[PDB]
Amino acid sequence: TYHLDVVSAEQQMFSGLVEKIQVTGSEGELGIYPGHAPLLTAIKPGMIRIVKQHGHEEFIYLSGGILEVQPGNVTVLADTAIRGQDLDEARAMEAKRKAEE
Amino acid sequence: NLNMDLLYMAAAVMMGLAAIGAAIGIGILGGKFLEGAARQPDLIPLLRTQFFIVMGLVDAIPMIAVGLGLYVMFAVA
Amino acid sequence: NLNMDLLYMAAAVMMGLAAIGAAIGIGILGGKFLEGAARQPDLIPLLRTQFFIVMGLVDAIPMIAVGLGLYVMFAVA
Amino acid sequence: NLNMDLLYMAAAVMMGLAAIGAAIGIGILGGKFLEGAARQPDLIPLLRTQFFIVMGLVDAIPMIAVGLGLYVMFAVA
Amino acid sequence: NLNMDLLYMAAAVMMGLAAIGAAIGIGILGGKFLEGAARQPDLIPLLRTQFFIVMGLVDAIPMIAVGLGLYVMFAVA
Amino acid sequence: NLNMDLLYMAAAVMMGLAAIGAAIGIGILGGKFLEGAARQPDLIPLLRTQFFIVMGLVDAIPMIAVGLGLYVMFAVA
Amino acid sequence: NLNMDLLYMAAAVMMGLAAIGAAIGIGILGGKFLEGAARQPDLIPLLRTQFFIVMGLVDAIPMIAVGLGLYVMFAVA
Amino acid sequence: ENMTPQDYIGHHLNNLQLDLRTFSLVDPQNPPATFWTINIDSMFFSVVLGLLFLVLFRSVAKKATSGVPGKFQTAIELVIGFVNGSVKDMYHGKSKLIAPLALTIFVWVFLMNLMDLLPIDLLPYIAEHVLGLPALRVVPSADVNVTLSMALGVFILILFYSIKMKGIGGFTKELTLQPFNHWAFIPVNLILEGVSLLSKPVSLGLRLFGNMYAGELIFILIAGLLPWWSQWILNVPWAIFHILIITLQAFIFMVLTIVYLSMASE
Amino acid sequence: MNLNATILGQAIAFVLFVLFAMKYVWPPLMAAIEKRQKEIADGLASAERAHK
Amino acid sequence: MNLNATILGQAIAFVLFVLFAMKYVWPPLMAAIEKRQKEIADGLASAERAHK
Repeated sequence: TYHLDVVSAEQQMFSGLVEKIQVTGSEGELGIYPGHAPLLTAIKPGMIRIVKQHGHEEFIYLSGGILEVQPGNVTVLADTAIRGQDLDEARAMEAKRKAEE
Repeated sequence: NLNMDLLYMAAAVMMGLAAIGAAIGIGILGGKFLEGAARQPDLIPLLRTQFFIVMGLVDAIPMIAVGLGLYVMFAVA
Repeated sequence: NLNMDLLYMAAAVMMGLAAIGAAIGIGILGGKFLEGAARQPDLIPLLRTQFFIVMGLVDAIPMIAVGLGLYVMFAVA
Repeated sequence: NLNMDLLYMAAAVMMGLAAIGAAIGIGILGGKFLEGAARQPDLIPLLRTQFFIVMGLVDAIPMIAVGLGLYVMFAVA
Repeated sequence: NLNMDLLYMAAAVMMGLAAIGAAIGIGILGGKFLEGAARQPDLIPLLRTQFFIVMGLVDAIPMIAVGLGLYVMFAVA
Repeated sequence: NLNMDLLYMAAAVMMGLAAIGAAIGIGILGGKFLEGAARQPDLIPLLRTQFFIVMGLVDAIPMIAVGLGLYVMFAVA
Repeated sequence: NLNMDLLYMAAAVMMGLAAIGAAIGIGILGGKFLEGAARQPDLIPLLRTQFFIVMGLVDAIPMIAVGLGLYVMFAVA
Repeated sequence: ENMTPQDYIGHHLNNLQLDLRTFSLVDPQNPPATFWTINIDSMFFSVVLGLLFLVLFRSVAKKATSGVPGKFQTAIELVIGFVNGSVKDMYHGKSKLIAPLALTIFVWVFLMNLMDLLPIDLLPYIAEHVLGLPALRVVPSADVNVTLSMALGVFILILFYSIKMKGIGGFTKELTLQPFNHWAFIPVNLILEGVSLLSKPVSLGLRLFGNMYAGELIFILIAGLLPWWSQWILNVPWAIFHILIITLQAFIFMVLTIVYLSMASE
Repeated sequence: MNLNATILGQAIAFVLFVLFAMKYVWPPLMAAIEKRQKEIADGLASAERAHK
Repeated sequence: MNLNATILGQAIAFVLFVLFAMKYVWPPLMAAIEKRQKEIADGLASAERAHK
């Protein structure tokens, strides 16, 4: 079957051969099977669930990321957080005021 | 005698055209609804409600057509 | 005289075509409306208003045709 | 006989074809309008103004047939 | 007499076909224009110009067909 | 009586079919041209020039159809 | 001799159907040709040759129909 | 009373035409075949509406201040802003003609269409009984002439702009060369350009006439055919629709006039 | 047909239409009220701000 | 329906209305709102110049 990778910029989360997966695509829930055509999509926060070789069930929660598919390879480029709120612009203000004070 | 005979063709054309129009419109709407339900299975009770809201507008004229076809076939004959 | 029979046929053709158009155009519009409501389920009251806005434009000529067919069938014949 | 009923049938042809064309074209236009409004829910007035331009352009020519059919029915026949 | 009476039906057929063709073509064109203006809102005046350019090409044959039908129904009839 | 009348009928059906074909073909071609313009607005001067060439091929045949219809109407009478 | 009048109608229907088929087919082909030229503008002279090769096939039956209708219209009638 | 609905519909579709030559009131039963018989009903209501428009706009313009705006002045300031914004959206030239022309077109066409909402028999019954006029129909827009006169005036304005701003040389150049630009197509180019040019104002006028005529006839049929107790259930859903119809049609006429003038000039 | 009955039914329908228009087409003046509020408030506040 | 010389009298009425409206009607209007906008803008400009 295909070889599933789950990785982040900080760490490798999972690696192994996988028979099928369930993953929440950008526009809706998606299932991947061996020999799937090349596909690229972001993934919304939630559970991605996996069956390894011999159909052993594995569940992984993701804050988000990008899912893509290649011949024999599935790679999930997960990230730490949603990041959509952009509250850290406030964090950048104090760096300026403390430099001015 | 043609006053009796021709009325059946006038109803036949009406009940063919009304059926073609209603079938094509309901098929397109149902196809869109099915695709939306397939993508978003959680929203099925909402999409079904909106589908039944919209479908009553499609049938408005074809049902007038079919009722008048029945009238022409039976009452006036 | 035999002349009365053709008026029914003409009204039949006019109303059948009016129903074909009124069904198919409304079906396409409603299918697009449902497709757009599936994506953004919170925008249904606005999309539903705009759908009515365009749907009023859609069926107007079919409404004219249907009314004229009713007139031809009942008042004239 | 041949005078009035052929005029009625001609008017029915005019105002069935005009209804078919106008309904289908306006449905096609409104589908793309409603699709655009779901992508950019803010730009709705601008897109609906452009839709009004196109809707007028579409509606202009079927109304010729509609008015001429009304003329043929009442003034002529 | 039948000779002139059928001319009204001939003009009806001609202008109904012209109206359906023009309405459907302009509807498709306007739908593509609306979608384009929905993808690039800043570009609308250019696309609108292009749309007018192509619409002047589309309507010419339906316009002359309707004009000739009007000719046959007024000057001839 | 019915020779010239049928001549007009044949011209009517001919020109209606020609107008239908021209309108639909130019609508499809212009819709795809509009989409290609929308994708790359700066390329419009080239795509428009190619669309004109293709639209000439589109227009080639409905114009001989319309010319023969005008010949039938006016010259043959 | 009534023989002459039916031949004009027989030529007219043939040429109108040929015009409809050829114009819609050529519009469909040219629309994809224009979209492909929009995507890869440097390949246009190759796509033009391919488009001409394909267009030579689309007009096979329509040009035979147009020739035969023109033959019927003049030589036979 | 004794009447055939066919004749009731017949009377309503007739006009107080009056002979210009002999000054004689035409009657609906027998129409003469003389060209110069002005159709008085539509024109009489039509200029009255223009007078009301001019009177109201002057009555507000004569007092408006930049201070606290009144409740009455606000509607006129809003309509002026709407027309000005549409013009500025679709016209960039210096011509002072365009904006007041569009404003007049919009307001006058809106006023003409509004007459259709009124009860179909009220004013005609008044005119027949109290006055004695043989015929009357009160929606000016339903007149083909009012529509065609306005469309032909707009076409004259388009020709003037093409000759002056666009240029007569720039008009012959466009007519001959465009859209195919080759001398082989120039005869074809002239025909296509002329056909489209004449198609535009005919489309405007006949679109407006078709809308108003096909709303008025629907109201007349509803009145004539259905029994009184049942008329409301089909009359009311139609007037609500026709309000949007008349607003949309006045907006379409104004905006399309603006578009045609801007394309002719620039 | 009786013409009086037609005048009765047209009056009924016009009454109902007037009521519907007044309770559903008139309110846009409420939207027009926001323009008045905005104009008055912004003009007065901005003139005061400039002078101060 | 039936064309008539009404096509001409309305052509007189239309041009007369257009001329009268073009001359008298438009120029007085739209001045007041522009004056409001200019007052707000120039008060802001003057106040900010004095602030600088």
